[PDB]
Amino acid sequence: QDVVLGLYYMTRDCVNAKGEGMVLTGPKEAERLYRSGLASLHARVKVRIT
Amino acid sequence: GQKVHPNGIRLGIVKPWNSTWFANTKEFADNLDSDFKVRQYLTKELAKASVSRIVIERPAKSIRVTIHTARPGIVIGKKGEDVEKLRKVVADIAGVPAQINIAEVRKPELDAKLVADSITSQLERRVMFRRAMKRAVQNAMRLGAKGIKVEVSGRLGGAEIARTEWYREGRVPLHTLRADIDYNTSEAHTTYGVIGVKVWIFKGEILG
Amino acid sequence: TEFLKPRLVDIEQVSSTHAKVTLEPLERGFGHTLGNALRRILLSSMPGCAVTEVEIDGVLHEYSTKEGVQEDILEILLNLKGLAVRVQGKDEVILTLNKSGIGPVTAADITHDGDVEIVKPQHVICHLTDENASISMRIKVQRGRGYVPASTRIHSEEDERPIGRLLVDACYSPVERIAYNVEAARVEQRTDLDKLVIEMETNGTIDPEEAIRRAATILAEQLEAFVDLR
Amino acid sequence: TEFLKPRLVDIEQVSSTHAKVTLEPLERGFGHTLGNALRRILLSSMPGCA
Amino acid sequence: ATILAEQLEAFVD
Amino acid sequence: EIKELLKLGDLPTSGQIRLYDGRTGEQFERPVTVGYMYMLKLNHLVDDKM
Amino acid sequence: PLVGTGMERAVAVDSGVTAVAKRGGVVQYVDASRIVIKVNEDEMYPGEAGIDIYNLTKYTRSNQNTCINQMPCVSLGEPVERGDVLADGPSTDLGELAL
Amino acid sequence: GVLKIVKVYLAVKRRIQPGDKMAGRHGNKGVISKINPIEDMPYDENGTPV
Amino acid sequence: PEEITADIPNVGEAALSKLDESGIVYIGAEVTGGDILVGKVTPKGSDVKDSSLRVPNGVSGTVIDVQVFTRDGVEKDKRA
Amino acid sequence: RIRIRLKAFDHRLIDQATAEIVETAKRTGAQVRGPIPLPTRKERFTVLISPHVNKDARDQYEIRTHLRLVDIVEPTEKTVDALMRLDLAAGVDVQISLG
Repeated sequence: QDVVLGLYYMTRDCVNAKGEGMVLTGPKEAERLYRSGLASLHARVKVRIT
Repeated sequence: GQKVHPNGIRLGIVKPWNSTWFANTKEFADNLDSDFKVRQYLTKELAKASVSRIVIERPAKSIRVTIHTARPGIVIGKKGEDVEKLRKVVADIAGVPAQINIAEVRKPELDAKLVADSITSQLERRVMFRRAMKRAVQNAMRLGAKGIKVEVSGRLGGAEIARTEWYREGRVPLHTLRADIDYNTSEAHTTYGVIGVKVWIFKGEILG
Repeated sequence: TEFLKPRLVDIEQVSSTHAKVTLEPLERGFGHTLGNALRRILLSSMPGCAVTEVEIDGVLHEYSTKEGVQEDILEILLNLKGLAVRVQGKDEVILTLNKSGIGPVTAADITHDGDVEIVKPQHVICHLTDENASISMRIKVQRGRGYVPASTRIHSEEDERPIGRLLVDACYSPVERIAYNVEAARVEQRTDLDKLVIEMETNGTIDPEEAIRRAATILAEQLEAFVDLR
Repeated sequence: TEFLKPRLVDIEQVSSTHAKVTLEPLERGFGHTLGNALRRILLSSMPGCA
Repeated sequence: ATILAEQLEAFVD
Repeated sequence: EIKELLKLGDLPTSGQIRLYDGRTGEQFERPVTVGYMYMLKLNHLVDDKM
Repeated sequence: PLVGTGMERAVAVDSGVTAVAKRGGVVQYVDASRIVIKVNEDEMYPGEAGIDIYNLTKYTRSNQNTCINQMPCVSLGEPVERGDVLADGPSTDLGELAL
Repeated sequence: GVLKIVKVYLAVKRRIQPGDKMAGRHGNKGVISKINPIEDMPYDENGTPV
Repeated sequence: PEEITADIPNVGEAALSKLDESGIVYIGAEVTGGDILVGKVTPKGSDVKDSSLRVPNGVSGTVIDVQVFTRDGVEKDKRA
Repeated sequence: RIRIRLKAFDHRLIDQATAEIVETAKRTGAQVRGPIPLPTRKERFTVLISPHVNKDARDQYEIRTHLRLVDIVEPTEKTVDALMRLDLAAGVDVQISLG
């Protein structure tokens, strides 16, 4: 119950947030942009995943 | 009378004093007398209660007694009923405001005086002295004494010719000043005469 | 490395207890780091003196009642647990409270020594109603940190104490509430600097610059394990 | 009023660009203090060039 | 660690 | 009347205050509900069951 | 309870765990042992001059091993009326009901 | 009949601990899980922990 | 009959403690589990035993009250 | 000026007392003179240790009374009074004397 709420709030999206439509060189700097305070947890973004 | 008193030789180093006050030559003797009185009274009273050490300490015209006993419950009785009673009598004896504290003696088998007392009691109620001695020694050892010695003397088993017998176990260094040697004595007033019981209990060496 | 260093520039006392303090200047982003670290340390690990053992005369246990008073003995122990003492020299002192007569027993009636300071002269303890009633308690004030309770202090105590001494729980920490704010600093040539406005709320016994200095030393000596060894 | 200093017990070097600094023991509620302080400094304040 | 220690180096004992 | 009483006190009308985290010092997104509930201790204590 | 229903008063009075005053008046408040209430003259009988002495039940065993205890919630020299409460029982606060 | 009749009344004082049961008035049962420190609590911007 | 005496057997200077010289817990105290409250043991039951009602396992507390309407005789030489 | 004469049998205890006194002085007032050690009195005693007769058999005891002279140069309002509530450890006879 708690963990599906944490995931459903995490992997979602909104039509404008901090860092809308910026491009990221990996998931590591995705978490670094979430922690430093430069993007939001749900902000649509092109990443490069492997 | 060969040996030095083990407490007495160590008062400056590892053992402390019982009466702990300052007084000028004027009031000192009187103070001593008072101490003697109060202590005597306490012994008389708390015979059935296992009492090891009465520590008197008088600051500012007011006497602070500290009774070290194995069972506080019998000395205290009901909470602040017996202690209170004791206090006023102590005060009377002294002629000043009294204050009784009661320290609880952890491990009465390792306290020497208590052991001695027990032995004396046993002797009085007509047990085999030797068996009592053994018990005393064994118990202490079990409890974690680095060593113990006990000695009993005179009219043993009501025999006409008096003698002394003693049991040591572990190590009991008396010449070593830094050794915590709890020494104490007692006297069994039996039907055949007095039987004196000495007991040395070596807790361990102090390093400073 | 173009960093700077902060200083305690202005220390305003809003009252004797509630008192703010600035910090200036902090670098960019450091404000929430130092503020949260000083908050955690200043709430967990400060030394303050508190009541530990209470000794009332003519008492058996803490669940009895007494002659001539309002609050019962558990109420007296709670009102003594709230006390705020500030010793200077020793680390373990014994106070004395003696009072007779009809009226409330404030904290200002304790016969103080020289190096103890009771900073709440309106802290009520008892409400003596009979004029023939008396109360003579002897408090014991240790000094530590954190929270050490009666159950753990039931066997921890080594010094064989006599029976009749009521054991009160020890709330040692004199900090109760702390908030920090990261404003915009007014630097005449820099715009990317900030100030930290720590808003403490003490027990009255602790001096805020001394508390901040001690928390800073705690943090630096904790980080020395990272600095020196690897 | 004396505090527990730790010993740095482990550097499990997984690769040349990987580490895991196992570190014990600290006072109750100090691991989060040290970890969060180091994490925010390492994210948004450590100097370097790119 | 030395960045934070030199940052806090001012008001210590 | 709950909203009007929350306006007499200086509290926010929604009943919800923004709360920071004691661990990380940073704001919880999406403000949370804080209030006073009258909580009771039932007599099913754990050191009568262990 | 900050959010109650107002039925706390009737439950805390009507269950006999609080020492509700029988006859109104003032107070003498020895109280260490008992609340002593001087009675106003209108509620007071001609003979049997009379002042009401309430017994407070201190720390004792309930049927569920909890502690039933009464504490006086009136001071010394304070007017009380008939039906008013004097001693707060277990789980009561000034005559209300504090579970 | 009965000869020696000694009744002794102990009084334990139980505090609260991980494992007790608390509940509100609405049916919200709970077993109190973690007894947190004051610092780790969610504090609002005024400073008071919850 | 069984007996109310502190002169508790086999068990040593760990019986006579939270009690008086004539037996029974001495009131108040910080008693826990495995303590002794009322020395209550008989001879012929080198054939003595320990029925002395003790404190149950896991509980602590303070003796708040001791009631005794015992077999007309409970007294020692005089508390009764 | 307040001269203070500390006297005791235990030296460590005396030292402790002296320090405490200094502390008491120094917070309230200013310019405490200092803890000056005077000569110790070594009052000796010889006694015969036999119950009856053996004269060369002897114990030689002594009582070492230590002296500490603490002086306070400026008696303020706050300072002098501070000692009233501030009693020292037992077995240490103090002797304050202003002027």
